Amino acid sequence: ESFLYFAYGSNLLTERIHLRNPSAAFFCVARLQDFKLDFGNSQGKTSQTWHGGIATIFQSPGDEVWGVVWKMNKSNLNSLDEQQGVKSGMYVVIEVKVATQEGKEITCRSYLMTNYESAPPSPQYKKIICMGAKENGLPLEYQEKLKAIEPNDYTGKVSEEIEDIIKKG
Amino acid sequence: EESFLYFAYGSNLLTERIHLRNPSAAFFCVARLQDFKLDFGNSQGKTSQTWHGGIATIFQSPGDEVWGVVWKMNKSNLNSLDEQQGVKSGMYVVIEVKVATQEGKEITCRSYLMTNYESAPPSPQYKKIICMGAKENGLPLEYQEKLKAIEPNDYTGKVSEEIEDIIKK
Repeated sequence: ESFLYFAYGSNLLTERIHLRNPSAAFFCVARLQDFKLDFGNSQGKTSQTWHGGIATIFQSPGDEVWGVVWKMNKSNLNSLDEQQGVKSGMYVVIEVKVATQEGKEITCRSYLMTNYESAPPSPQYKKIICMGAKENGLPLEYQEKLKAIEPNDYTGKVSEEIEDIIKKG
Repeated sequence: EESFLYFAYGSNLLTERIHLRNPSAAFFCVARLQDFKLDFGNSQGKTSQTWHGGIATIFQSPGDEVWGVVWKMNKSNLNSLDEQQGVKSGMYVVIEVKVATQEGKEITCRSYLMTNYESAPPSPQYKKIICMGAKENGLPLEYQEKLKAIEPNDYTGKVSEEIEDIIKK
């Protein structure tokens, strides 16, 4: 009655994933081998939540992506899908096999964009991602990679609830 | 359950082709994937040495559609099907899609698409197999016309004996 979800974008942060998925439970940190992290505008349209490119992954031998595996109730499958804009063509549901630090392979649900234009993330979206990576102890090398991502020059605001999270951090 | 449903849109449209490696696959129904578009390419920049041209993929595109065949397979078959699609070498990723039957019933299916490829026309042999499968398994006649309208590359070399025999009739 449960499934595992591999998050690599803003759902790295516990407080963020809990906004719409309060019952999500931390499972483990894991590595997705032979994928590269990118940021982009799905269907060439900028996210009005985040005001910059949002996270995606594509297959790239030799690259890697680190994330958090969350344990969720299967009753929340449709809700998670809705949040990711699956019907609107923003993301497609994928299945990935990820490696734990104990050398175990875990099968997870995740999401990626299939039609997008690359574009840098807003400062706020980058910050939330870095906050989640730190909170859940992703490898320091990968945290440094995230910190090195060049943001766009958006100087406006995102939602109050998101801005509050950034301030508390 | 003991079984899973698999949505084919490329050479696995043809019963004799899918049965080469998946002999227990059973026809389930014809179905439409809304808001995706069919394309052909060289995944990871590599030209298929089986087909000698671009192979089939799909990507999100509002207003477009892809018709295909839903196959019922045993869950014991999952790992094999993945291996066939070169998931571990980055050729395709596993997706979940929701498709509509010709009676408007929604079905949840496993499928595959490329995440990193260069667009390239299919070989005549690969096109032929796709068109044969579409006709054999009853895809809508207007979709069959779209498949027949695909411009192939100019590959007129040798293909595998198995492919050539299928094509011969």
